[PDB]
Amino acid sequence: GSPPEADPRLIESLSQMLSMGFSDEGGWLTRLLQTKNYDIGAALDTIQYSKH
Repeated sequence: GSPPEADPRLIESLSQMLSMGFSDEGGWLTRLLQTKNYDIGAALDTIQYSKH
């Protein structure tokens, strides 16, 4: 399926989480994504925007 090696999700949702200029404020990304259908939409809110 979708392996952590540049897969749609990781190349779409993860990459953007990386190449955007941010990452994981700890070690939740690996989780957030998953719990967010591999989405940055909410991934960001936690990386540096959890107050909007």
